[PDB]
Amino acid sequence: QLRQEAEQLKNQIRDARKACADATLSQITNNIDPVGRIQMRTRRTLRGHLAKIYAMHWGTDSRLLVSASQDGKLIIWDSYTTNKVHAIPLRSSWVMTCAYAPSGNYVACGGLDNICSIYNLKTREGNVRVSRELAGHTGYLSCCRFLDDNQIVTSSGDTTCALWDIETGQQTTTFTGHTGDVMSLSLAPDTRLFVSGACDASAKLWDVREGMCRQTFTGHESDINAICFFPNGNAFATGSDDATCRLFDLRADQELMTYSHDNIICGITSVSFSKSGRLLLAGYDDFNCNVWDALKADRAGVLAGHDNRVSCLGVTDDGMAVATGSWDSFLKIWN
Amino acid sequence: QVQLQESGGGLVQPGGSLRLSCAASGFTFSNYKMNWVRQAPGKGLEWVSDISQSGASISYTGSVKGRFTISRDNAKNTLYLQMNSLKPEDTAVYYCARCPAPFTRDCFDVTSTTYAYRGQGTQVT
Amino acid sequence: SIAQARKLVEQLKMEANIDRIKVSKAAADLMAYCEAHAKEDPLLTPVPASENPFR
Amino acid sequence: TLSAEDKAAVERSKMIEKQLQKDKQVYRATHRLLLLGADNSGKSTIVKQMRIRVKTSGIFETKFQVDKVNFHMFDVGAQRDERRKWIQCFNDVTAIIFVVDSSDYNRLQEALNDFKSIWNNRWLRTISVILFLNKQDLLAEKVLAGKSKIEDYFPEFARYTTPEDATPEPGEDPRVTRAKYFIRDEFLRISTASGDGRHYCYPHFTCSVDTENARRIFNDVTDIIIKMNLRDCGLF
Amino acid sequence: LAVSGVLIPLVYLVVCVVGLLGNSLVIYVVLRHTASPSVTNVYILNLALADELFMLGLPFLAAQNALSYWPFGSLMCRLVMAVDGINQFTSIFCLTVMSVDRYLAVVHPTRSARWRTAPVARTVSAAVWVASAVVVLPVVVFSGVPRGMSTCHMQWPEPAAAWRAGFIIYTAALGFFGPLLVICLCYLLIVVKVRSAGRRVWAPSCQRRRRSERRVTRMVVAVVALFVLCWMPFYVLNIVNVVCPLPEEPAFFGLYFLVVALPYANSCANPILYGFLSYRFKQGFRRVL
Repeated sequence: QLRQEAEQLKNQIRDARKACADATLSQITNNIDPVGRIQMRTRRTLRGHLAKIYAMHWGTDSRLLVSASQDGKLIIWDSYTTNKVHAIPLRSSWVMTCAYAPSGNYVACGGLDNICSIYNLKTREGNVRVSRELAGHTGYLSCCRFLDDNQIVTSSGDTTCALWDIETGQQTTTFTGHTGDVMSLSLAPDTRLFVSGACDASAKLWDVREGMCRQTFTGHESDINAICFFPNGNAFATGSDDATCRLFDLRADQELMTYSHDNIICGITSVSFSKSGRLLLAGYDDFNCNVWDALKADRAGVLAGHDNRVSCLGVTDDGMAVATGSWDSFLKIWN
Repeated sequence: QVQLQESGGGLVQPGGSLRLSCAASGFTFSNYKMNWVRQAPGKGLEWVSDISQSGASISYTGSVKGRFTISRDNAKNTLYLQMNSLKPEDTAVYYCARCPAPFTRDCFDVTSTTYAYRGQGTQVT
Repeated sequence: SIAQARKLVEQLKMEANIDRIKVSKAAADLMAYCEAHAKEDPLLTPVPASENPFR
Repeated sequence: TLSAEDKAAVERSKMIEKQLQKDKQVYRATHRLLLLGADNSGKSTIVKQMRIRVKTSGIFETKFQVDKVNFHMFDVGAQRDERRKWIQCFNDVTAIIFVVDSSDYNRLQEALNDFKSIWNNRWLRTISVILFLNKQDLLAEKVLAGKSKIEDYFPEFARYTTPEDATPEPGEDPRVTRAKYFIRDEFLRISTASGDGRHYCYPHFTCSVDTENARRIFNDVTDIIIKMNLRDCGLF
Repeated sequence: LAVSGVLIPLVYLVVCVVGLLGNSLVIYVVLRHTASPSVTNVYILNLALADELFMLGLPFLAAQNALSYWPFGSLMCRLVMAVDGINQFTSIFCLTVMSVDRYLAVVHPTRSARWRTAPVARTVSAAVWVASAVVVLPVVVFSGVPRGMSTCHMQWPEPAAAWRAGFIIYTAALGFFGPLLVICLCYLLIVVKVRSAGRRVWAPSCQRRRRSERRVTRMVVAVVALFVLCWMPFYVLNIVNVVCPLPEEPAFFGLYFLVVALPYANSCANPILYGFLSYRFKQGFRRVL
């Protein structure tokens, strides 16, 4: 039947990618000088969480950040004075992700419950209240990011993604091309395309307005846990449980560089790029985080000091500091 | 891309013998735990046997314990399953599952209906 | 059950007509983008505490 | 010195910290458990009989109180068959109450496999598991009927004897007791194959209508509490 | 004297070093490679500091026993004695506080969790140090220094024997009766609670709950036996020497050296008991090795 057609199409795609492959990223970029040893110091230490922190997100002002822990509380941290700005109590304690609006007026959250809760931080009474509840998914929400003050994309464990309108509250665009549970997604700088990785050992690119899959990169051998976009909007790095990070390019449609080590046999939990994209940070299950060279594939630095599994990483817009959240209910700012 | 191709099934009279072979591609065969499961017509997915990376830990289900034998070939990266003394109730489609996380021993989601690291299966009668 | 296979082969046909480029061009573009904003990266290039609010 | 805005921010942070401590008091006073089991395991019966909202809800919570101690049991709702990802969220739970049908000989072995996924998990390796062998009356009726034989699914049952520490209930057939203890030992071998002291199993026989099970769970939790207080003080 | 006067002090130093070594090791595991900051960690740090301060004074006793006079002076003698007393009382009070904290954590977890924090632990440690100062310094500032030619002793008022017996009874009481009574009460309540819980929850699959409780039972028995054999005979010998002057005998010198080193033996064994034998350090050492 058509299974042979799918097989021959995949073979043709693989042959085309092999023909378009001239040289690896490590061979062409071998003439440059390495960065060297990166030694980042802890500037601020955030304490106060109860359960294990699962995700965080930085703001556009590079001052305030949002932290989400499984105790049922969203905490707004000040990166400068370490002061708590807002404490939003959640109806469901088993949350897994959080999102900060670009304007700083709304904050989204979700988790095992198939409901994305958006809270308004600019209420006329100075407090925070439930502003919107988006329901309709049939799986746990893994990650969500804001595109504007009226629309938001969400990835759920039902192998589908949905673009919700804050004003209306219904699914405007649905993506069902994935096979496994979508674990994370990253938005492009122009908010036109976004890559999302699922538990099917493959990631897919989707359009916000077109609502169709553009390209698919398998690359890995296990479930992809996190994914982050390159600052230029043309590449993206993915981390999986096989202890190997892989950089793919949307324009090249092939794998660029693989970051791995022999002594590393632990999966990747979160990845993020700096402002320039030269350094790639990745949290591992070995209670430590590693910053590799995106152009040389060498271990540039180790941000050790966490007493539990590293859960989330976050780089500011200006790349002046990096927040690391682990299951020890503490956030650490490194610079 | 992860790919599992199973072969060796066919029409066999009750009491014969078979040698199923599963070839893996797209990942390191020696660094993952393998499992063989079965699905009967009208019934759900049933686990048959499991074998670890080095082949030291091998386990079978109580229904086929003592009759089937599973083995690995890291040089050829092939999973072999010799089935002796076939029974009429053993007529089922056999599938090969691979552990999601490497260097682990928990076979999670190996019996799930939708699993990416599992081949299309072969007909065995 | 064949509708999923039809959707899969349709997606494969749609992705097969993508205008792909060589890896050398993307590598050069990434290298240029990384070397252009090298000074603008506080993590890549350390800066004194006089301008760092995290002092 | 700090400005007025800085003082206001410090006061707000102090109020938020006080609220967080007030919430942490209740969070520490309340215990959390995770209920798991198959479709025919009878989880709906255990969720009910609690003597103390959307259609696509993926998590259900049941709050009850035993001996002035609050327990919140969480059950998986509208979720797919894949569980290797979201179950990692339950790494900090007090206990996992896993239900197993005692009469369903077909899926029993399958349940055993599932039990392995709960025991040999790299994230659930330090979490206690309370085994509920539900539907004991159905098992007794099926054993008294004699239509189905356990040897057709488990041959080692033909070479199994009653343990010495067995406690037969008053008014129970010997075959039912033999099958019950055989299933118990089959679960205990799989549990102790990788226990190594860091975690233990809590076998409990559950019938159709039992109101004391929760209380038993309480005792179990109590034991867990001790097993979490002796390893910190340095005595175990 | 005989050759023993040279063998007892030197080996002392070695033993001291060993103790120090042990302490130094746990110092690392309490300062550089700690598992998680908690009340138990602060108590272990305070106990290790007290043991270090108590063991660093043993070279002074060894030098005093080796030579026939004290060349360091009466001021240094007073300082060393005050520092001994303070370290000794601080170690005893820290053991008592550790026992009380273990009792509160095992028996009443939710009730004790209201105040079982690091600042409260530091406040309790400061109060322990203040109480040790209040019970040591006023006692040492009242007694004079009977030198003769050069020695380290304490001068009592005109009722020399009466005041000496009173001081002996006071120190024996405040060092043995109260703390060991609290130790025994807390350990007995913990053992009763553990036995009741084990009998209640589930018998069969507990893998010989006898063995599950035997660890705590042996730990309690060892702690109590070491505390007894290290503290009781010292005060017993002191009181029987006060009420009955012992005749001149070379074996009595060795007996006196042994009963004085027994507290030091306890101070050296405390890092071994409250340290590596714990679950935290035993599971954290495997992260590096």
